[PDB]
Amino acid sequence: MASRILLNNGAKMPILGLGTWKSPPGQVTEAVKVAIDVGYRHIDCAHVYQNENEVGVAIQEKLREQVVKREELFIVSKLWCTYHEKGLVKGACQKTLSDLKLDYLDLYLIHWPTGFKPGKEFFPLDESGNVVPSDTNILDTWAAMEELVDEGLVKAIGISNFNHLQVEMILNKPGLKYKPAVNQIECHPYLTQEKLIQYCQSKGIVVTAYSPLGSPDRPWAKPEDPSLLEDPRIKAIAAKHNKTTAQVLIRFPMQRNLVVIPKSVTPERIAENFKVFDFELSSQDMTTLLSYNRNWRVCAGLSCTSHKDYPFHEEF
Ligand SMILES: NC(=O)c1ccc[n+]([C@@H]2O[C@H](COP(=O)([O-])OP(=O)(O)OC[C@H]3O[C@@H](n4cnc5c(N)ncnc54)[C@H](OP(=O)(O)O)[C@@H]3O)[C@@H](O)[C@H]2O)c1
Ligand SMILES: O=C(O)COc1cc(F)ccc1C(=O)NCc1cccc([N+](=O)[O-])c1
Repeated sequence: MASRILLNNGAKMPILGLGTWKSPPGQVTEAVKVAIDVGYRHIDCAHVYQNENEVGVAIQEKLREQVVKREELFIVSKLWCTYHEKGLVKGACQKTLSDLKLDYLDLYLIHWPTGFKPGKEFFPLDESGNVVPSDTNILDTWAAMEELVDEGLVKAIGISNFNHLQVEMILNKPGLKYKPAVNQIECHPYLTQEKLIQYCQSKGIVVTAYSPLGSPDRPWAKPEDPSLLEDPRIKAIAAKHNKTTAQVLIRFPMQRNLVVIPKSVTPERIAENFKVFDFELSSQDMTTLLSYNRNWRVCAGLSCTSHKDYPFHEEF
C-alpha cells in the first residue's frame, strides 16, 4: 500500500489525512502537531469548522521547527456555501490561506453543491426557518474555482457532496478548463457508495471518504443510530487481524483506492489511526464490510432538502 495517490493535476495526495471538524480550537493545535510528529502529511480543513487559525498555528510551528517541509504537506480546505458567488470566492480562499498561514492550498473543494445567500450567517434563514439559497449555480462557482488555480492560490480544485449528476454537470461544463481532482463524500460500511465511487474513479476523479468511523461526536447523534465502532461484526474482523475496530474502518477505504480522513484530538488515537499500513484486509473481509451498507448518513442535510441543488434526492 503506497502512501500517496496520483491526482489528475499531476500531484500526489496522501491517502491518510487528519480530519478537523469538531476539533475544539483549544485542542486542535496540539492534535495537528502530534499528527505531523507521528507521520501525517495531509490535513482536512474548512472555513465553516471555525478552527483554521488554530490548525494553522500547528502547521506553521512544524514548518518552523523543520519537522516537515511545505512541499511534503498536503493541506485541503473548502469553500463554504455562503461564498458561491463569483466575486466572493477569491476572498474566501484568501481568508482560509491567511488563517492556515499558507501561501497556497494543495486542494480547495466546493464544500457542498448548495449555494446560500451571502452574509455573516453560515446558514441564512427566512422567517419560517428555511435556508435562503443563492442564485449562483455549480458551473459559475466552478469557473471561479478554476481562476484560483490560474492565480497560484491553489494547486488543485475539487468538489464535495456532489451526486453523480452534479459531477457530470461539471464534467460536461461548456469550456471546462480543469476537471475536479477529488470528490469528498461520506463513506463507511453503512454507506458504501459503490455507484458514486465507480463513476468518479472511471472519470479519473479521486474519492475521499469522510466520517469513516461514523462520526460518533456528530452533534445530532441519537442513541438509536447504528454505531460502526461498536458493531460486533466489525470488531470480529479487527480481532482476527489483531487491530482495533478504528484501524479496520480506516484500512477499508484505503483498499478501495480512496483517501480517508479520520478525525481525532486524542494523541493516542491520532497515532493509532496512522498504524494502518502494515496489514491487509482480505477480499472476503472487504466484501463482508461492503455487505453492511444501509444507506445511513452522518451528514444527511435534512434542513436543506428543498434546495434546487440538495444532493441526496438522487439514488446517487
Ligand atoms: N466534506 C464534508 O462535507 C465533510 C463532512 C463530514 C466530515 N468531513 C471531514 O471528515 C473528517 C472525519 O469525519 P468526522 O469528523 O465526521 O468523524 P470520524 O472521523 O468518523 O469520527 C470522529 C470521532 O471518532 C473518534 N475517534 C477517532 N479515532 C478513534 C479511535 N481510534 N477509537 C475510537 N474513537 C475514535 C473521535 O474522538 P476524539 O476526537 O475525541 O479522539 C471523534 O469522536 C471531519 O473531521 C472533516 O475533516 C467532511
Ligand atoms: O459539512 C461538513 O463538513 C460537516 O457538517 C457541518 C459542519 C459545520 F461546521 C457546520 C455545518 C455542517 C452541516 O450542517 N453539514 C451538512 C450540510 C451543509 C450544507 C448543505 C447540506 N446539504 O445537504 O445540502 C448539508
